[PDB]
Amino acid sequence: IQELKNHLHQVLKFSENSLVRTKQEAEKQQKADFRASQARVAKIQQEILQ
Amino acid sequence: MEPRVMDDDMLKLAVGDQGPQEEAGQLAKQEGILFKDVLSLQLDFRNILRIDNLWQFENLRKLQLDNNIIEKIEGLENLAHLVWLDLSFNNIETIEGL
Amino acid sequence: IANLKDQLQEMKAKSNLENRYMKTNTELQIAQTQKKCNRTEELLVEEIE
Amino acid sequence: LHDVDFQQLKIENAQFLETIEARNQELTQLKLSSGNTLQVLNAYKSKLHKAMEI
Amino acid sequence: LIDFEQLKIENQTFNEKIEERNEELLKLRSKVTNSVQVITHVKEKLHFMDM
Amino acid sequence: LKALDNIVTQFNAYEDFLDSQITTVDLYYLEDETLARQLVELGYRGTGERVKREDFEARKAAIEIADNFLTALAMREEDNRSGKLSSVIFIRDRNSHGQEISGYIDYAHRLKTEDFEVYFTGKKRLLPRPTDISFYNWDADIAVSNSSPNYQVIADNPEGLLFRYKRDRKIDNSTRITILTELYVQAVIFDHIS
Repeated sequence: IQELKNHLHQVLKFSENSLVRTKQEAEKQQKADFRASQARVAKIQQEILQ
Repeated sequence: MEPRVMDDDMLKLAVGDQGPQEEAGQLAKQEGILFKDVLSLQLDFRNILRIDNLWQFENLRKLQLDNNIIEKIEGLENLAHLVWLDLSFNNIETIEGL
Repeated sequence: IANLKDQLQEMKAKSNLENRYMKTNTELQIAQTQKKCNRTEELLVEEIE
Repeated sequence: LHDVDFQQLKIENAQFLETIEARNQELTQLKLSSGNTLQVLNAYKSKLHKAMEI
Repeated sequence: LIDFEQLKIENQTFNEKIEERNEELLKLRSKVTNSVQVITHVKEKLHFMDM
Repeated sequence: LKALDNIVTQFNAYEDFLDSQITTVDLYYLEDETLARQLVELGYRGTGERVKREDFEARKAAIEIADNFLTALAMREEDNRSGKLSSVIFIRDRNSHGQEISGYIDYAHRLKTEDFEVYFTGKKRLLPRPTDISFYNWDADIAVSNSSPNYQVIADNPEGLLFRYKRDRKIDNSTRITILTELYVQAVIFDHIS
């Protein structure tokens, strides 16, 4: 009973934290991509200005 | 089964399968509905989960997304010329993204 | 014990389900921040044109 | 139209026949050697069992 | 084409001489190897016998 | 055997191999995985290769693993382990059926194949074998020859025996010792010094 309860805990952690960590790489790569995009938007904007 | 998420590949797949047409008619449709200038999109009965990859469809006017499992309305920011929209038979609980 | 074994495999089934479910959301979410990138750069190319 | 080859190759095949006959000759020589061994086996065996009953 | 077949009639017979004469080779070599093995065995036997 | 050992090495367990043979339809039918594995025993309900689970334990264990006569053989064995000798044995005795038997035994090769402390203690007996390099049952009258790498039977010789060892091509320093034994009628030791 005790080892199966710990198995419930471990694999609930697997499911919940695995899909939250997929959301985490989604957050990290979305921040990197959008920040690079808006930086390029900025540089092209001063090119527009000059 | 797995609800796949909606992208440009099945968008052009639906553009392909909506009209069989002929060869000169197919060239006419190539000149008529470009990826920028698709007049109408029909994506029904695919089990659509999340609306995405509609940036290229700038001149889209009619969009059909019925009989699916879309839960949140999003990704319609670039359909400024959209006139007809079908989001029926979905899992939408809150109206947003319009 | 048979219950605990039963919820394990049931949650593993729902875990696989929501795994491919919003894992495919996250990958095409990377593709949607990428479509934001490419749309912004194409709009910039259009306005400098 | 004319053009035959294999009559001339019977010179090589007659060399093959001579090789066959000579090969039979040397294998008969080693047959004689193996036979000489077989007679000395039966001679040695004869001497040894007669020496056993003595 | 005649005389090569004329020789080939007895080339087959010499090809039978290839078969049966070379077949005896391994048999007699096995016989003589086992024979000399028997020689050495019975020679040690006859030494102990002579003592 | 090679294919089954290959699959044993490919999968960490036949738990995992039969899990791979388990499709999802059995998973949501049975709602168990170990019970599914016991169902996917054989092609009975799967694509599992013919390897039992206990046979897999045995196979992965195997992969993980991978009288003056006794005194005379003891010194010959110590010289063989020192590696400066290759030695052979002449045995004259009778078997359990009672026929008179003469054997020429590759002692060092037989040492390398199996341990001989049992032979020294007497629980096993050095007997002439067809797997030995020369075997001769006097009533059977059949000479059995083996081409061991320790000693090679010749293709043909008229005069005397020529047994070859691969390192020294001696078909050199052979000492002959005949000793009286109780279990065996006659025992002779030939020692070819390396």
